[PDB]
Amino acid sequence: STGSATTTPIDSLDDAYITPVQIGTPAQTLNLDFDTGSSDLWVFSSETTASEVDGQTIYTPSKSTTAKLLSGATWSISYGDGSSSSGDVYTDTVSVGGLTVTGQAVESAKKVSSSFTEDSTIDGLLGLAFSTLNTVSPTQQKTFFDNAKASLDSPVFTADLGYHAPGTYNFGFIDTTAYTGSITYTAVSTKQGFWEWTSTGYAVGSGTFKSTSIDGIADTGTTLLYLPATVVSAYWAQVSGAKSSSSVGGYVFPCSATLPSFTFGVGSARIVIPGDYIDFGPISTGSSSCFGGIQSSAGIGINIFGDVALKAAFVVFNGATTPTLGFASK
Repeated sequence: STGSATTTPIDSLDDAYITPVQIGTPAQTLNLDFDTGSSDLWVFSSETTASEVDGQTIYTPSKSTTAKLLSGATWSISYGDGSSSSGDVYTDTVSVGGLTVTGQAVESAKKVSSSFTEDSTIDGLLGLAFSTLNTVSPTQQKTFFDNAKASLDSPVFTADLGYHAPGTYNFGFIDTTAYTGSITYTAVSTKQGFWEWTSTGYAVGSGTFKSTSIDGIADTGTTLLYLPATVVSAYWAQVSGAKSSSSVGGYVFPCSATLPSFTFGVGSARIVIPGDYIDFGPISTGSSSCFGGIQSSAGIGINIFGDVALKAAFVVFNGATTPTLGFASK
């Protein structure tokens, strides 16, 4: 089997991408944030505290003839940005782009943190990291990809995120028309539960490539590119007037600037992020200070190849017995 679904930016900045997902019988379609940095499929629901729902579409398990309470199971998650959610668990039929999993754990939110409530466009998350990170207790549950893997034509999914435009998530096949050149594959460590890999270095604009190992994670659920402070300083030094602002929370730059590209290495291959992809717009409406899309990871504990980096590539998440990642230009 295969599946193919379009993923759409939630706003004009590509802050996140939503993909429609059919849950239950008859189908209830919710727009979920596919997140290769986490491993829970959780949704706003008829069980979510009413004051914490503000425009999201909800899953109502009582209206699904295939829903079954997973007795005794609870979940609770906290994300790198400080947001969180928790609740109970149903199993139900879940389909993405024509690919159907029966008995998928659908984690129904009883509580969500304010950042979720305040974003009416995201109805939940669909985690695509390794199932060892799934938070369901006392019986950990499998991700949608883990449940589908054995049925897929090939045990892979691909992320093809658009710049200011829709893109595609495919399951079970590699669309050879979706990229240019070849796909360069690179080793993955699953020891932390992430799609963790080592970039071979970077360049700023037309500058020389610096060969240096940068361990980080491929994370579709993170908006920006978070890298070591040395690398980030080297980038923003090429933008007149750019500076790190403690009060804003990162590097800002004059909105009148033209940003240089940023290149990252994948083995001997190179992925070029155009400068425009690094512009996240005014820090507040009407400001001439703009927020940068490359930020320091120093306060995180891990480097994160988020959407800013991934949208410059066609990315293969290869879930074979020994997982690997592939990157191609497009």
